[PDB]
Amino acid sequence: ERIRDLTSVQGVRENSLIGYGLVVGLDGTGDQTTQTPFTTQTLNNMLSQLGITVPTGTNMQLKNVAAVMVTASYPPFARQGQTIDVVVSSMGNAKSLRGGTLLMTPLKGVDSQVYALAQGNILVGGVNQLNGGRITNGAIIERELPTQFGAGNTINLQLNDEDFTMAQQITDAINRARGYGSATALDARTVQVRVPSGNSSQVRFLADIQNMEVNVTPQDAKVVINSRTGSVVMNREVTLDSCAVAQGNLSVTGGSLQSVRSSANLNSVVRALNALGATPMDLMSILQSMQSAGCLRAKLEII
Amino acid sequence: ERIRDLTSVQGVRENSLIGYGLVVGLDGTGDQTTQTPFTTQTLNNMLSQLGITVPTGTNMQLKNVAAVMVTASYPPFARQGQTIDVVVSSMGNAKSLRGGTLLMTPLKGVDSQVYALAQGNILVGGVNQLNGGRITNGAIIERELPTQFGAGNTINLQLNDEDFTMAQQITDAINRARGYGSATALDARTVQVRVPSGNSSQVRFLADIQNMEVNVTPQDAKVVINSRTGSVVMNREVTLDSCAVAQGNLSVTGGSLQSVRSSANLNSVVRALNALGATPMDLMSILQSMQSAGCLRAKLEII
Amino acid sequence: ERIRDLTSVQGVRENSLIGYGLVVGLDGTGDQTTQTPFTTQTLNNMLSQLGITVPTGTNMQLKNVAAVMVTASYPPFARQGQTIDVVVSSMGNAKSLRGGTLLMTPLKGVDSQVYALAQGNILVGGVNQLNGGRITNGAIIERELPTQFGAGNTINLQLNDEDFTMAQQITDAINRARGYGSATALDARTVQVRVPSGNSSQVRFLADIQNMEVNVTPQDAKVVINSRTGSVVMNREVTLDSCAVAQGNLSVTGGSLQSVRSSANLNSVVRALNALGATPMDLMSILQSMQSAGCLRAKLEII
Amino acid sequence: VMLPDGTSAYTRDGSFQVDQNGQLVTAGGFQVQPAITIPANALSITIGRDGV
Amino acid sequence: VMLPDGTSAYTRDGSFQVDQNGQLVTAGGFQVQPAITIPANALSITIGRDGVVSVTQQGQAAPVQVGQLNLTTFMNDTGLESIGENLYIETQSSGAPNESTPGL
Amino acid sequence: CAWIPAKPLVQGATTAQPIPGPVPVANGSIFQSAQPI
Repeated sequence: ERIRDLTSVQGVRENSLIGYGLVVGLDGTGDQTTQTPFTTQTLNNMLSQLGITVPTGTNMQLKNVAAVMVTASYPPFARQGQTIDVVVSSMGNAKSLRGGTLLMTPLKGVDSQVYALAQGNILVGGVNQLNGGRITNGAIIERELPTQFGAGNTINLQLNDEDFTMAQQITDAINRARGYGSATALDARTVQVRVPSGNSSQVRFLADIQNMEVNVTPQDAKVVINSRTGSVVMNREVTLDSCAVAQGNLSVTGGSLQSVRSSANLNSVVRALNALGATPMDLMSILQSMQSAGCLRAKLEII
Repeated sequence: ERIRDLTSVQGVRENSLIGYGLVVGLDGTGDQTTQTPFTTQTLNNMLSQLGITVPTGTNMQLKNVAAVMVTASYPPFARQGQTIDVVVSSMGNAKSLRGGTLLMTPLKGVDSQVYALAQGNILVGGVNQLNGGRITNGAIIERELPTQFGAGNTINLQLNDEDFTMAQQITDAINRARGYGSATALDARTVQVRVPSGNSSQVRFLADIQNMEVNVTPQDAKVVINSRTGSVVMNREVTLDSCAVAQGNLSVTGGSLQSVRSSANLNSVVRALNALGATPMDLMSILQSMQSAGCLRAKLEII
Repeated sequence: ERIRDLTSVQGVRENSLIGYGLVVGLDGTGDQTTQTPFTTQTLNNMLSQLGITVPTGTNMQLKNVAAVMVTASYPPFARQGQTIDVVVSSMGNAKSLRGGTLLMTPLKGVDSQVYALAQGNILVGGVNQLNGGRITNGAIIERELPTQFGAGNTINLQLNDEDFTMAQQITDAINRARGYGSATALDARTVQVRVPSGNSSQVRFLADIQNMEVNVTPQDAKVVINSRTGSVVMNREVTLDSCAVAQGNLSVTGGSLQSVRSSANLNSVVRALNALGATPMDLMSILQSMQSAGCLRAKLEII
Repeated sequence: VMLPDGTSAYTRDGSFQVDQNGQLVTAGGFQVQPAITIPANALSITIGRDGV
Repeated sequence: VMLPDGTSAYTRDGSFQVDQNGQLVTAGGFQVQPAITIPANALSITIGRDGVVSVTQQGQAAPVQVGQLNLTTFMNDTGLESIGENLYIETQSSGAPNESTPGL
Repeated sequence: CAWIPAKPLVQGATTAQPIPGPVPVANGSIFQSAQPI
């Protein structure tokens, strides 16, 4: 299952669909509709379409209706009649969407064409979000996308993470179980494979390819710091050099300057960094300072 | 039962029907009708149709009537006279729909044509939703849709989830119990089967096909995180690499940087992640940071 | 009794009838009639018809009269003189319909023609609904519908739920006890049977057909979630795959990530899901997340 | 005078005003049954000795 | 009115104020069901005889309403439990609090 | 003197017909961008 988990097929991709709708059946937790004119305007549009023309000059003050935006993913090779999941998010001053029902909503693409029609019952968790829900199989595909799959004798596998070693390894793995010249790497992120002419032939070839297992090679040393959530993650290839670290309210347990032992593997790094007795908030600053000095032999990314 | 649970037949699909109606018989828990003019307007329309013309200039302040939207699904091969379930959702400032009765409601399609007529008694749970109910067999089909089923010698089975391996597996399964060239995969999501010319012949063929069992192949490794409900779900094909994790108020039980053991199967992953002693809210951030670093060898989806 | 409980006969269907009436004899629990002008207007109409012309300019403030809507079902092959049950629902600001009597009410069809005449005593339960009641044999059929039953040699049995396997099974069952070519399936929802020419002959044939028993075949795996009532129902064909589940305030009983054992039958699924110790409100989110991930091998419907 | 709930009250305050649909109402907005609708093109309103 | 615990209390003190997110609240800040949101464009707020809350705005000859102020009626007003902070709760006596629009 | 032919100030055409757009490529994407400037 390595090749499918590492790469993606060229032309097999997911698009994004968006639309506007109304959610009805709320228990008095909808829009105020005095500060969100589009809710009442679109309700009047729906009624006018259905055969009820409400007078232009009138005051409608609803409480069970909310104006929402619906987002979905158009899956690869989607055919009309299939169903997809949608996400429903409130748009103006609505308290909750607990037990609402999404009315008929056309999901447009980037090209402003309807690719799906959405309508269903929203499932809201019930510290849980109240203005956001999900409808499983809530939208039906109405339009299909032409594709070039099955045409030509080349298929590109696109690596999720760029690596010359991994690209070469996938090339050598495809060229071991599937013939001599069945794959050629084009760059650090693309492996071009030669496929038989046809549609089912390429499907069979890619089915074979996808479940093959490749031995993942060492992949860069990096320390990911998320300051907004206060988390630090170090992969296996992170090392350290011997150097001294000082920080506020931290001391040898006896001065404030603690020596960090050079470290070869990740267990040594973890032990050396835990010897400092540093909170992760302090550990982030320690890692940044060590990266500046040169003790930390890894790529420090702040996400 | 695998093929029916995995695929859908081309042309065998469900449509969405919508309509507007009134719910009567509520115990003073209907619309205020002073802030929802369409309720009184449509009640006057109904009376005028029935033979009662209420004066244009008058004040009607009802309490047992609510204006509702009715939604239903038009089932495949629906014939006139059959019954379907409908969902009734209040539209404006109604307290409840406890024991109301849905009056005659025409359910329109996307093409604004009446496909069903809805009327019945609403069943409301009774923390339960009060403005939303369901009527079983509450609508009768009045229009039928022409279809191309039974015409031609090709039928497409559309996989619910795109997979070249699964498409090839279904193709090989249909071509084992039903002849040599009875199925051909067209893409990652479509399997074209050759069916005899006729209507009952295709029904028999698809009845045979649908209950066949296919051996499901490994299907991608993915971690689904629902932040709105605070849930994390990992399938069997999720693995881990050895790396260090630090987060606020979490420590080895002795520093704050805990080593996560490489993990091959899902039990190892669960044990390694439970060794951190992390709340799911913290676990979501841990998983996101590990995906950024590269320890988590899976596809992280946020739903 | 399987065929009658699974299918319906073509042309044997129920229509919906609606009408407006007045309910009298209430113990001061009728309309205010100052906010519902149609009650007094229709009472004056009734008096004018009966021979009493109340002056146009006058104030009538009734308390024992309520304006109601009456709904009924027109049964198949209904003949004039037969009686049907009706449902009486209040229409404006009436407190109760406890011991009221429904005056002569013409029940119109969709074509605005009188098909029944309704008049009787309302039975109200007495947390019970007060503005809604039912009258058994409260309406008498006055019009009959022409039908094509007994004409032609084809009769369509329409399956309640679409299934190619079930359609084929009914076709084979009818063709086992009633001759070689007595039934042909037309689609996933229709079985066409060949009947003798005549009226009583078709009645006899359908009497034979209806009580036949068919062996119901596995029917799709689906999990029904009703968030408005907070209920989850899983049928027998629901399975699970091994995967890890995390949710708020749920832990192994010891981390927060609990492994759910792969499950083949429904008992295994129930045991695995009860091992999580999840409230149904949490179980709904768990099931949705597992459907997103891929552990849940069933069709998740939100009703 | 007709109250909003529909019951009739009685007043000796004779200060009446025309509402937005014609009609003579009390200063509090309560209508003065027996009702009196005043047309738009009115040049003068005359209330006589015999209530006309 | 709605207590912070989530249970409803009943008061007769008629002093209300609009808080920073509209919402008519009591002087202690407790929200006054059935929720009344006042827009910022309001020039004058009028609470009617029947509890109708109408709001006038600029460039709109017709006053924009906001909601209904419903009163709770008990069958033994002597029986409510006095919580303290100008609030009464339904005891075993004065049960079944009957909501009603004012005037009827 | 007002009948003398004269050349207006804004010469040329005072309208432009929208040009039909390129045919989308068969790459499996909904977003299709014309020749970018």
